[PDB]
Amino acid sequence: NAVVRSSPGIYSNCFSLRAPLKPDGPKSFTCDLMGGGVVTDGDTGWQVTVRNTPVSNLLRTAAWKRGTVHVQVVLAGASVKRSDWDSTVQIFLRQSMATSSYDAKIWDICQPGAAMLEFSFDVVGPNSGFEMWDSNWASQTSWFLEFLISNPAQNTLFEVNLRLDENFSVAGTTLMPPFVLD
Amino acid sequence: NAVVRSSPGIYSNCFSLRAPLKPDGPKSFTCDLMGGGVVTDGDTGWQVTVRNTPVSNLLRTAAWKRGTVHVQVVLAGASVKRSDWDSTVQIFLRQSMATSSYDAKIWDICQPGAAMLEFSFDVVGPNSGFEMWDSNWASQTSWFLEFLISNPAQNTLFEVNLRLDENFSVAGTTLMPPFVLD
Amino acid sequence: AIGGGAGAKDSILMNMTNAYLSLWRYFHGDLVFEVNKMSSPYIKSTVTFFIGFGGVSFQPELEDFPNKLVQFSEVQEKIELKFTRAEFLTAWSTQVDPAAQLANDGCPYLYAMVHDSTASTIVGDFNLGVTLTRIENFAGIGCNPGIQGARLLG
Amino acid sequence: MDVDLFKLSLDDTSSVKGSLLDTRFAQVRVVIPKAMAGGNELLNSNLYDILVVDNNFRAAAALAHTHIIEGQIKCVCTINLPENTGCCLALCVNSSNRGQFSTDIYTIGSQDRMLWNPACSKNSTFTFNPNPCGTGWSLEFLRRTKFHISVVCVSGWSAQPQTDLVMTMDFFVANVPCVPRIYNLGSPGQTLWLNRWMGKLSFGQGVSNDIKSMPLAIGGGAGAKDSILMNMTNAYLSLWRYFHGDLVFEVNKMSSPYIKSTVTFFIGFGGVSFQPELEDFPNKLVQFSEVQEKIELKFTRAEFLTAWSTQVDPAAQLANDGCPYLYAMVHDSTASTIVGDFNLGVTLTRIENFAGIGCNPGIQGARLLG
Amino acid sequence: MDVDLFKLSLDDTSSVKGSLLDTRFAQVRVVIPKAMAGGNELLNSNLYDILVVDNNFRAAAALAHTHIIEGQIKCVCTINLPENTGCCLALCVNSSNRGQFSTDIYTIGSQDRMLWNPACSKNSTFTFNPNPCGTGWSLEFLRRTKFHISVVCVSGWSAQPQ
Repeated sequence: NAVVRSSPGIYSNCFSLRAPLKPDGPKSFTCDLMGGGVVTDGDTGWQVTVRNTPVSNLLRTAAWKRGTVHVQVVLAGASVKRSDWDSTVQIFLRQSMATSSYDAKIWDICQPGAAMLEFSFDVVGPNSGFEMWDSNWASQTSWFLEFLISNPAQNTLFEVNLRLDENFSVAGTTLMPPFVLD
Repeated sequence: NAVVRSSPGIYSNCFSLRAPLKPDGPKSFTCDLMGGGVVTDGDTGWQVTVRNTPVSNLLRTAAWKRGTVHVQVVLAGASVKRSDWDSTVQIFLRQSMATSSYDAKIWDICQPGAAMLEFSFDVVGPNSGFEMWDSNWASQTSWFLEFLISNPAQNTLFEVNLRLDENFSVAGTTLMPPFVLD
Repeated sequence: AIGGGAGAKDSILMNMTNAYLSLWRYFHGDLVFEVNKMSSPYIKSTVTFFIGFGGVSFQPELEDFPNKLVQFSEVQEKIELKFTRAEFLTAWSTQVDPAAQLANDGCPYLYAMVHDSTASTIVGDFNLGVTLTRIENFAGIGCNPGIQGARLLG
Repeated sequence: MDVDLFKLSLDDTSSVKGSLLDTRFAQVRVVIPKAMAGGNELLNSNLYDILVVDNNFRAAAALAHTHIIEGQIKCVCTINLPENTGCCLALCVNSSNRGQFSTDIYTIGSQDRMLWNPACSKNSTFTFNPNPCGTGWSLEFLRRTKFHISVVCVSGWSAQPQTDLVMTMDFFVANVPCVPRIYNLGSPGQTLWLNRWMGKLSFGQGVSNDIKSMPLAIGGGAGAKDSILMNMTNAYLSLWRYFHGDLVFEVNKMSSPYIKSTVTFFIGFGGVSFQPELEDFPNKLVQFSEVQEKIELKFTRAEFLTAWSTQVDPAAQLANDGCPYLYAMVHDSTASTIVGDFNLGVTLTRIENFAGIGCNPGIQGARLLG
Repeated sequence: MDVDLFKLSLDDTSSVKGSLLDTRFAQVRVVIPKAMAGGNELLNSNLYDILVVDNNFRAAAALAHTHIIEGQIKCVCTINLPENTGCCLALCVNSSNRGQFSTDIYTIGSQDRMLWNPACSKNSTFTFNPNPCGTGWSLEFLRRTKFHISVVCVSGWSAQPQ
């Protein structure tokens, strides 16, 4: 195997999810990378925490955003033998959760034990390149990351990390409820 | 598989750890990359040695440090079959060991037999970019590397190597007890 | 150490300026504060503002620091005072863990002490509002991984 | 009468300056015992721990309530002794401090040091910068960064005095601006300040054939009983594999001035056995007077053919060592009337024209000094 | 290293001078009671008896160890009150003092006096010379010549404060 080398920046952990203990079939969830919301398509038992890192606080409490965002996704599994791994993860980077829309990026990985991937996108908008979250002004939308799990009894932990680029810019303030600590 | 190519520098081995012979569950430890200290969260049986390489001697016996540090971590395992490997290693690059802080970088790897990874960080500070170790002057802190092992009966040896960049700088001297040879 | 937001009952309060400031690890510059009078003008006091460290216990020989004496008139409502960056030796951390002790905090403080007593005929109190408006000559150093929690205001 | 208090001059952020009477802030006296040996410490404490204890001078509160001071600290130690005795005192300052450190002369005498003999000098002064990476300091900075100071004895009494003495010193704020001294790793300068303690040379009386040697493979630190001693200059030098330049040594006299000798210093190789025809190398003759205390001698880089290794394994033989040595031999006998020995202290201060070659993987261990 | 200690600048006989932060040497606060009348004294003591008690400022030891000071003493009193009340405070200084003297406004308010009403002025300052027959003074001079100071109330409250 080759060496494990990642991006030379510093990534703040925003979302942290944990699958339920006793599942039955495939599970799925969705994370809002610009609004700070997680919707898990299923029942309870999902342990979902949204951290209070400064990148997540800046992406929540700002109105107009413009620039490149780097995402790093880390999938962690349980302690099972390498000859019995049968879990596959499908990742969809989308711009809306409506059925009429289309996925912007598609990944499909199956790595035993633990896996790591990374990508980046651009938040551009209609104002001067600036985009507000889910506004009805120019029918703007957010960025969504959807995860589909084939065997949730093998991979359990899901970590999403973010890092803003050096061309990022923000303007305006958005009033929000106070963030519950964890 | 692809070829195994690493960084073109020369890396000095600073820390060398060995797991105990008969474990029970998950084990964990933490290495201080700037102060030269290792704390193993558990009982005895851990064989921990801190080498007297010139990079470690310079990082210990200097007060004000500034520049880029390259780290290379090498994990070695025992002689077990490839169809029975079930050990996963989680690595956290942090800046403090307090519970209120957050991890700066997260890795999670599961490679049978032996694994190698590498990264780098920047020691910057408040003085003129210079940072002293664990001072109460500007509430400065060190850099910590935390290892969490899922199955310590498979991977045993842990080697941390360091290499200073060409933009590194030091100033001032720090009095310390004499270093015990090994 | 104004980064991280403001404290609340198992909660934090944020805005985009504090979130933008909390990206760096250290910051340095000369600070510009505005002091507003929020009480009746029949309640008068003289307040000395200075820059200190740690936790002091009101020594009377504390005005040996370069301090600013603020004494409001009746028509005077808001006063701008600027602490230059010759009062700060090095940069200091944007964020400090709130579970730390007073001796384990290296960031500077802004101290306000009454020079004389508070004199009035009504039964009110003397209220002031401090607002750090801008930071000139701003220099940000490093990158903040983040510290969970914030201290209470007032 | 009503004046505006906001227009008063209560915002003077200027540093303390003036004469030496208006700039002193601390004065500390230390007890030198009657019967002391070589190596024991007389004082070791943080500077804040002795700068605020019963020191109320003209610039004390002005120093305690100033945020930025832009002058280097000048220290003047005054202790005098007659010429029929002798010792050696070293005042060393450091930037930080850890738990249960070592009080060796090699460890503490790296950053800022003043080493003198009171039997030859009436008083000794030196200036230092508390912030090596900046151009300013404060009292809270010295409180928080744990700035250390230590007065140690590196060579005891040749003849004991009548009673135990007291050496006083007083700290000032000199009219010298603070400059930074930064050791860069990638692009080092043409002059590398080391101040490395090479060792102490003790020539006895009535000894015919004695010759001392000091290895120039100075990297790796100093040896100790299953231990090594380090500082940041030797750790910075031990990064390269080979080094080359012209060396500048300082020789101090640590004995009484009634013990006289003539010492020839030269550069050699391997292990010699005191041949009398050894002065055919270009050598320097050092002969101290009574007022003469310290002499600087510079070996130019025409004495060195190529570069040599910074670090040599201490388990190797004398024939298997290729680094040059510094040899000191007595030209004549050691003549005195007291029963003491002739002591010298060699310190490699700086290496001009410094050229570093390669990268050192490291060699565990170091040789003993003296 | 050997320097001559006789050529050092340890003989500076210059007076204290600079800004107002570098020239303050004493700061004394006095308690004005809630219900006071006209004529009672609030403070009467020698200047040395209050200038050396717990006053450690930037020019305190420099004033205590200077033989000749060639500057006049500037005093700034700061007390403010709203316009629905009023009194009158007098700070008077004298050159000497005898046994069991009188604390009348007519007696003490002759040499140097600052008389003001705090309901109309935010702060009041005045300058005086401790040596009326010379051009210099010192702290030992004020200690030995029994230089007196007194703050008295010459007109009480029109309306009492809280």
